[PDB]
Amino acid sequence: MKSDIHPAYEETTVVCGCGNTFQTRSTKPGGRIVVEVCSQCHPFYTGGRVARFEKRY
Amino acid sequence: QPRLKERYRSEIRDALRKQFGYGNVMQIPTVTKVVVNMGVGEAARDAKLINGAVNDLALITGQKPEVRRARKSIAQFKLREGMPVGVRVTLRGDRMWEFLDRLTSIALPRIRDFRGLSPKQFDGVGNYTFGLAEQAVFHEVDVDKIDRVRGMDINVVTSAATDDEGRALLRALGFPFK
Amino acid sequence: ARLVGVDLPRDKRMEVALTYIFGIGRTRSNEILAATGIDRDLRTRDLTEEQLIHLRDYIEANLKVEGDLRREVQADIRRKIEIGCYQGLRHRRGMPVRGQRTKTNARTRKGPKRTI
Amino acid sequence: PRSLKKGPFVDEHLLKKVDVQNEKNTKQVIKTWSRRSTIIPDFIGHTFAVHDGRKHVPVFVTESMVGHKLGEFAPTRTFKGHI
RNA sequence: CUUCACACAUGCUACAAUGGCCGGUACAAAGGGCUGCGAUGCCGCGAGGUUAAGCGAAUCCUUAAAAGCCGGUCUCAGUUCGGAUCGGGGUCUGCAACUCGACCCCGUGAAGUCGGAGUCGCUAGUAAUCGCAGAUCAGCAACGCUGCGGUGAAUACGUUCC
Ligand SMILES: [Mg+2]
Ligand SMILES: [Mg+2]
Ligand SMILES: [Mg+2]
Ligand SMILES: [Mg+2]
Ligand SMILES: [Mg+2]
Ligand SMILES: [Mg+2]
Ligand SMILES: [Mg+2]
Ligand SMILES: [Mg+2]
Ligand SMILES: [Zn+2]
Repeated sequence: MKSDIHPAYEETTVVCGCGNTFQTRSTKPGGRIVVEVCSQCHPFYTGGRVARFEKRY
Repeated sequence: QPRLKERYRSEIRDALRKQFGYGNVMQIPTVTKVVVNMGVGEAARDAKLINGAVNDLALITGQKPEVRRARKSIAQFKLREGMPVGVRVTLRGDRMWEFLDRLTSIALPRIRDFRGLSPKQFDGVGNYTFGLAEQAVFHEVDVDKIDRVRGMDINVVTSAATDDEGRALLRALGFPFK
Repeated sequence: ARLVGVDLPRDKRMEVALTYIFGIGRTRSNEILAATGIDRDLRTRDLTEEQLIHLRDYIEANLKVEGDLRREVQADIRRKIEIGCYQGLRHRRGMPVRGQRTKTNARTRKGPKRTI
Repeated sequence: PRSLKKGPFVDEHLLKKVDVQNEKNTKQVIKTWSRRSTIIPDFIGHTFAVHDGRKHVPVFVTESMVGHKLGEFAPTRTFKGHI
């Protein structure tokens, strides 16, 4: 059954806006998946009432 | 040759002999399968999951899924036996390592207002399970050519014997915890 | 085009299209399109990927949008309830807080007519 | 008095009831009729007995009520419902 | 006296394209002002802050009238319609704005797609729409009331019927 029922899964290059890029295998036609946020240019991957009375006065 | 698999047996494989004191190299944990399913409960009505819940998991994971049928009838859920209620795909081998790279690198920080994943979601043996929002995050499906939005949940099954033995393995692969 | 997690609607002018972000209305969207040089009368289908980087960071350095704004609105409501102020008792019952008239109106804090 | 040009407003007879008890470190209950006095960061730890019309409700300023007026914590009206 | 499971009454703003918003540009009348009216100048995104010219007023201030006109954009959508509710930060008057003030800025963006039985006003500078001023007044819950002008209709066969 591992013949002509599964979709196209060929090699693919992914670039990011930061400049990081790598090469995996995906289903996107043309091998041109382009992201705008990745595992290095995202946050969390890289980092009272009394004090407001004093700021008023 | 996928990059997450070769990075596994280059320094992740060796580092677990230091964090845990194994006496044999066959004891070192390893992720064996990643199981993804939708679980479309709104298919007991309207009979539309072939167009919508199969054409998207084929694009996300690479291979066509299996339609799962209901085991027993429930009157409160408007359900029969042998009724299509779930859609599951299993990822093995080298397509597992490419999905775990493509999930953690470019997919998982596209969750709207993402802040991490919780490290208390182990079943007791070392098998993690989280869930996602909708037919967003994965780029392989597009937002324009789809029906109603639907989410999924993803199992990660390791050979680890206990919880933190699987927590140290998925921290090294690139799951963000907190 | 995704900007902060909001997925702007195509064929809509950038003066108004940024107001679909929870946190930006008409006057703040006039200064997003001032500090980044993007003109007001531009459709969002012609939005350049080089342009979209310039306004995915002016917002994250100077504004407050989805998630960490909506968790400030519901937390300031949360502050008033357990300290037991007058507006906190007034939030727990669904009655208007800013000294409004409750004899013949306030059909917004309440539902439609119950008709005893 | 509500403007950031003349400071906050506390009644002067209430300051000299808490300035005379901040120096010798006691937490006696202050019976007061001054609903209108703004809570300030010298009431932290104190308690008050604010008049609402008929009785004196005890209010304990903890830390997170330091901007509000003192009469917001003593409701002047009673309503349990129409039925 | 301002409460709120509800009910009636008088209004106001809307449900949009004979419209909304942005830029430019014409035209009033009648009033008010020394415990006041604040021109000009500077400061503030704005409410306003400060300086102070002139004036018991056909002199000075109030004073920018708004619809209208010209051009640009939006293209029938719960919307660039609507502005309720709520979160934050402010100005002002006043001993004092929590119960319980008005105004401003930012964010939020509810119902409502012209309304059942029934029912109301109006015959000409009228109705319909648009502003401005006064009285009470420290301020104001002024959308009310008493006035003022701008633009400006449609019909009346007829007394059968209420
Ligand atoms: Mg009365
Ligand atoms: Mg509007
Ligand atoms: Mg100026
Ligand atoms: Mg025009
Ligand atoms: Mg509706
Ligand atoms: Mg319409
Ligand atoms: Mg007549
Ligand atoms: Mg007045
Ligand atoms: Zn990047």
